[PDB]
Amino acid sequence: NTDFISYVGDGFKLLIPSKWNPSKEREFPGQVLRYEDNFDANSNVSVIIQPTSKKAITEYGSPEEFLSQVDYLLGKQAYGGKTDETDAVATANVLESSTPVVDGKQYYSITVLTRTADGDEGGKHQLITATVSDGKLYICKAQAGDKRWFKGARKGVEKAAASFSVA
Repeated sequence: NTDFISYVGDGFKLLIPSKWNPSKEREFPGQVLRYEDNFDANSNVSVIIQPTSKKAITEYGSPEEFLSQVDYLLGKQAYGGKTDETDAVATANVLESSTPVVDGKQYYSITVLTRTADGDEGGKHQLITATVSDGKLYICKAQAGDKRWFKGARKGVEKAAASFSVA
């Protein structure tokens, strides 16, 4: 494919926008992959693998309950407490979620919009595909900031997360 490359990792595969390149940056425990846009590193895709005692992704609860448990993925947060400050995520809204079964395996698909507190109202769409297989939790997160999301990056970001498949 001209628009995407096929990436096969340790027990998973996905499509990645073909103009993106690998990054050594690792934000999350168990992160095994990062690819990003050369021009805007906020357009990126990450894969995380961790041990779990769960047998299926649905044992984490609903997609929102799952997100609650893995919201470290969204980055540092701010909770708007009483005051007398950083670029932390201040809002996080699930726009869409679903629980597709594909080739016999159950996935969660979650679309999250995050924004920082004040500042430039820098928003990100963070798209999560997650599943459990062979005693491990597999998470793929693709994202773009507002500037790229509305200037051509959307199709590729959505495809990256949607294409995530675990053997």
